[PDB]
Amino acid sequence: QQVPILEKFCFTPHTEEGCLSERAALQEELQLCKGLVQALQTPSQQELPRLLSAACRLAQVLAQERPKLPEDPLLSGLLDSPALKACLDTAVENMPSLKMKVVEVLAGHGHLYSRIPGLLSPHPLLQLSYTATDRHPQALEAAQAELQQHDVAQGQWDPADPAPSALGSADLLVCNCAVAALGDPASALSNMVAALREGGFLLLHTLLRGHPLGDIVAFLTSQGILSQDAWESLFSRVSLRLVGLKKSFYGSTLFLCRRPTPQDSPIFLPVDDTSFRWVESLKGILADEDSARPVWLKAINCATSGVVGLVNCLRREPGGNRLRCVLLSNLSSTSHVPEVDPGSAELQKVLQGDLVMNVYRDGAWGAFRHFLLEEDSKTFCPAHKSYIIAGGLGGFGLELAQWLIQRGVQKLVLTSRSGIRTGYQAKQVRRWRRQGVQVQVSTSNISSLEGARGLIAEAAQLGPVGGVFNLAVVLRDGLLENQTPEFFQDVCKPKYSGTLNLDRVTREACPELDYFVVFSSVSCGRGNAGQSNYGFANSAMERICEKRRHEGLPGLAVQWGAIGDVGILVEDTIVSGTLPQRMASCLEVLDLFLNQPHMVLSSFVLAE
Ligand SMILES: NC(=O)C1=CN([C@@H]2O[C@H](COP(=O)(O)OP(=O)(O)OC[C@H]3O[C@@H](n4cnc5c(N)ncnc54)[C@H](OP(=O)(O)O)[C@@H]3O)[C@@H](O)[C@H]2O)C=CC1
Ligand SMILES: O=C(c1ccc(-c2nc3ccccc3o2)cc1)N1CCN(C(=O)C2(O)CC2)CC1
Repeated sequence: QQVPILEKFCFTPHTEEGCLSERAALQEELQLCKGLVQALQTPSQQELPRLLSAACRLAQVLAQERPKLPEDPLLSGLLDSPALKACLDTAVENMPSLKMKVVEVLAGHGHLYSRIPGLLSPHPLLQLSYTATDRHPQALEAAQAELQQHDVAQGQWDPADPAPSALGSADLLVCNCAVAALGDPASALSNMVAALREGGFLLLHTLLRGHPLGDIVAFLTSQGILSQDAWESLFSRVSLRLVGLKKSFYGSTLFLCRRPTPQDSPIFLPVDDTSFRWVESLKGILADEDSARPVWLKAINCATSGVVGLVNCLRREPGGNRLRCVLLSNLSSTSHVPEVDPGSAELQKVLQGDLVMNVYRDGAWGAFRHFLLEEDSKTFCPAHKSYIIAGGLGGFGLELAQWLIQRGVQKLVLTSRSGIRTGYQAKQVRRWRRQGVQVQVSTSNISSLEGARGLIAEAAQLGPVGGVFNLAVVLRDGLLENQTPEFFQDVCKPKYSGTLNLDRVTREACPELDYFVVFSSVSCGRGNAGQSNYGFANSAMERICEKRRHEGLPGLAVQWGAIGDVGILVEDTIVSGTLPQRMASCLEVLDLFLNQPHMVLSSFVLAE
């Protein structure tokens, strides 16, 4: 009995402020801590309140309680929040392989070993080597159980010194210096940079002077607590580029920085051409194995480009290391579209960061990130409305049909270019009809506007159209070297065209539509070698659903991992470290997912 990992997939600005606003417990604790300091000058059992309360009666006291202080909910707020995961997933996404070597500085008071390995462990392919270091062996003695549980190696490193050889060519260095003292920050950071490979990341958690929490801790302990400007000056000083910034409402901060790489001349390739002629171009560019020139796919003219899913798949193929993209994707027609031509300022910023994923949406640069879903109550359907499944005679289609009938659907149109071709398809339609369900098998093809209009018309004869579900798929798997514009056309027709055509027809003629649902893939969400065209097609549908939801229309894309029992995959097999999700699991997840306000959801099952 298997437990899927359920996530939302959300546009995430590189820069976020006001983080942890909604968290009333931190809002309350801060107000209390502000009073207790206001009292010294003139959540209450938590460490920083308890320490401030002990200071009101009266150096010795805090020295005892310093090892307990990092786990104060304000001090640890950003760490136990989606901001940490966003920063980590950004590093992983920018690795040349699925091996990340991580080194924690001053782990003793840092405690990032108790979060980072666990945040990354649910990833099926990622090979993590995490080393918790500190200046004294005594520093990490209390945590020895947690280090073993999380498979964390141990090291001795005072960041005042050069790093031990062992810890060199690190991919990511992490340091929670909320409580731990770097000493001379410029020296510390300088040594931390040298320990990184070129293009390696630094993730620093700290408190900002000029913000309530830093000023409170600053006042209490009287090098130390720096302003944002000082930190950002220090990053430039040691030649780091700030590529991500997460600020809590009380001035706790995650800085995501990157050591620059000597950049060869970039190749720009527009991937907006609806004929996919750019496929042949890209093939010739990546065919040159000699070339280490980075390849920048530009989607600037089409908000529904699937470039992101494309990139995820091509990064898994030979020469994939080289690939980056720019996507302009405003949900609002009122939003400014920035100029990103070679000379421009907006592009130079993107190039300096050199991130794989550069998505511009309604004023901010960011990327789509995955976040653990919250809830993890059975749905029911209006019995008078018609329900359309494109690809309805498929593996997942026949199960989705049954599942809709169990929830009160009496009016189904199942679309298929070739109609009933198996005895199972024949048996199921015949049984449902016997059961008094109106089941139309239609060859009307959503790939064209005509077919889509025909299909809605057919549905509308049964009852007003309540739901459309795009489960249509054509596969043309192969590495890019064996792809053609025609193969891309074939894979995109049922999904991109199909979803565009349904979008437009349901807008024009389905005012009673409750459900617009497309079945995307982990192949798009995470990437799969040999499926770049499928990556793109699924990614486009997701961009359509986001747009629809922004205008208040129904829109949900579901990124399924492998499906068991029925479907393409089936026609016990661990797949890229995942189990095919059993159909009973898929269907109870879909109940959860259908009554959810998020635009793109993900479900996959991890192999143990
Ligand atoms: N199975 C899996 O492991 C996974 C599936 N998914 C997604 O889930 C969905 C269901 O896949 P699954 O049931 O496995 O696949 P199947 O191949 O079993 O069924 C898909 C059906 O789509 C039909 N189809 C293709 N193009 C069109 C079109 N233009 N109009 C109407 N019908 C069309 C095909 O029939 P015909 O040839 O007669 O047109 C086929 O029967 C797909 O969107 C897929 O991408 C995602 C992740 C994993
Ligand atoms: O080979 C995989 C595969 C690839 C990668 C992963 C995976 N990578 C991850 C990274 C991080 C987190 C979770 C992750 O999961 C899981 C499975 N398939 C089969 C095909 N497939 C399809 O859709 C079809 O082509 C049949 C239609 C999708 C699944």
